[PDB]
Amino acid sequence: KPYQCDFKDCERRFSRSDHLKRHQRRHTGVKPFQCKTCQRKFSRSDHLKTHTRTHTGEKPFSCRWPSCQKKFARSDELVRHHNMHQR
DNA sequence: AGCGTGGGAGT
DNA sequence: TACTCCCACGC
Ligand SMILES: [Zn+2]
Ligand SMILES: [Zn+2]
Ligand SMILES: [Zn+2]
Repeated sequence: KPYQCDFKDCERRFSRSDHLKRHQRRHTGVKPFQCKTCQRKFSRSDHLKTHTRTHTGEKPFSCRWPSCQKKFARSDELVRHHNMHQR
């Protein structure tokens, strides 16, 4: 992992330069990505994308359990729900 | 429950 | 560099 973070007291290292640059927004507070509906800004474009569903109500992730109609905005919410049904 | 926001990864 | 994804932790 040659891409080391030189910020004060940070010991993180990464194998990819883009992982380091993304990480460094934690230290600087930079939030490049802005929601066009509510104007909130975010550190990461993928988190802007899932945030925008709070406004649209879209829930593309459907439970696969027979006779369950529950749906979710994000994949990990569905993971948690499937775990709940039986594990 | 719903969602902010990291790391690691694939493309 | 760009993008999103899964997985994860946390509140
Ligand atoms: Zn750092
Ligand atoms: Zn918004
Ligand atoms: Zn279900």
